[PDB]
Amino acid sequence: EEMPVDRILEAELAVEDPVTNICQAADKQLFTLVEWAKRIPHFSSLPLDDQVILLRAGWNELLIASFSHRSIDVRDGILLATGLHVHRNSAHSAGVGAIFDRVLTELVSKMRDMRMDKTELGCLRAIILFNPDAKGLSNPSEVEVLREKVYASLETYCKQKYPEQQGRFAKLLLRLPALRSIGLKCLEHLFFFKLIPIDTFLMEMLEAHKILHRLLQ
Amino acid sequence: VQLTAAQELMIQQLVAAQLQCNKRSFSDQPKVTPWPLGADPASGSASQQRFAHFTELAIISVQEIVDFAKQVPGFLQLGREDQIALLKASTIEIMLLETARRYNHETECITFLKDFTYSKDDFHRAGLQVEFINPIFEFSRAMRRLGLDDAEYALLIAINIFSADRPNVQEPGRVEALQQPYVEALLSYTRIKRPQDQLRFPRMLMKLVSLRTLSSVHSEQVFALRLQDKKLPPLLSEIWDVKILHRLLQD
Ligand SMILES: COc1ncc(F)c(N2Cc3cn(-c4cccc(S(C)(=O)=O)c4)nc3[C@H]2C(C)C)n1
Repeated sequence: EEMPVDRILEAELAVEDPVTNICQAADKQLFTLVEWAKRIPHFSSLPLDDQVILLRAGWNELLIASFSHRSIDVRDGILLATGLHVHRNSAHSAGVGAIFDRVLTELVSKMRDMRMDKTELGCLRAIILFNPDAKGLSNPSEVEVLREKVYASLETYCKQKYPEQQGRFAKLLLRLPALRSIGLKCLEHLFFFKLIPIDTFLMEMLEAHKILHRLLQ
Repeated sequence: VQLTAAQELMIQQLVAAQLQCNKRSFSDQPKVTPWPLGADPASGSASQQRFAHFTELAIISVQEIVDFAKQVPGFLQLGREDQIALLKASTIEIMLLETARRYNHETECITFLKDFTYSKDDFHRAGLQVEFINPIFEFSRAMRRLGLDDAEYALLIAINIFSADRPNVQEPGRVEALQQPYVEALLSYTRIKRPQDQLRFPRMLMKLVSLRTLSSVHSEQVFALRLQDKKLPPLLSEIWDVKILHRLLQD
């Protein structure tokens, strides 16, 4: 494959008060996320301004996807990269309970019940990353083509590792709309935190970009 | 690999359901406040008219959409509050699919009902903002590029309706269960229609993702309407948070 799922799996493995703790874990992971993106096939071949754009457009859904999968074996909560847990009760006391439940229902639970493996996650995240609809892109077709290769690698993987599950490929993709809506709603909360104990890279990501550029060079 | 008889017939049912619904919506063409012609009078009332016109078109869409859902196998076998939760969330999305379906790349125009043709700028004259109008036409273009036929559209619309992650859905397990045969059918149909083009299916599913964003952009449009004191009719206010819908189902 020109988008080999092995290389994508390598990239996921190569990276191993509620509201504050979430922002703090988010800042931490933004650093990691750049190293993750660099190890996805062809990402770094793209123009540098396009690499920036794609990460700016994707980071939020990308971090949510990964902390969701990371939380598969947790009960009624999520596991942050800081190592700290967040449980329903906290989330609700903090006025963040509605979106919290949606994450558990639409992602964590679904991932668990499917046994969504680490390759399949990787492919979904690479699909999210390579978003031709991100604004400002020099060559959007270039990015659409990369996205499409992930479609193809992924489906093949699914037919080969899970042949008895004919609906598996689609089951994975149909997580993406729910993710998008959930992501929009999380962005909202992050914007509110900003209008009221916040860190430096995260801050950069919420403004309308020097740390990001540095980091990719 | 192969298309079951039950599947063939369901797709037929869906395509039928659509066309029937468009012929009913054409009945309502002289019903609609005419689009003002000639130079606008000083009173300002040609704005108000354009906006009333567009709005009456949407209403007809909502009606068309409800009539369509009712004909989708399974939809009526759901609880009435779920029917509503589903049609509320998905109306704007389906509205946007239909819009794209009625787009013409050569005139860069959109045709509503039989022969009401509107450009980007007509959309602006009718009170919608560029932050909304542009995405609508970017979406139309992307959709045109895909070349969907009437069956692919009908299926994708049904799949859209049976999204279990909508707000206030009380029986989500049932909704995914309903959705799943429609996804299965679309897989088969597309794979028989165009076997050389294996990417058609996921490309299509990814439009469901796009529509979530556009829904959002449409909330931004509602924001700006209230900021400009443009007031939507009851049915649209009901459906976009700004009784009836229940009645439309009950008929
Ligand atoms: C922000 O929400 C909003 N506010 C005011 C509007 F006038 C509006 N319209 C006016 C309209 C007509 N339709 C519409 C769509 C398919 C088919 C038809 S039909 C039945 O006349 O062919 C109308 N959809 C809309 C929506 C929008 C997506 C352009 N939307």
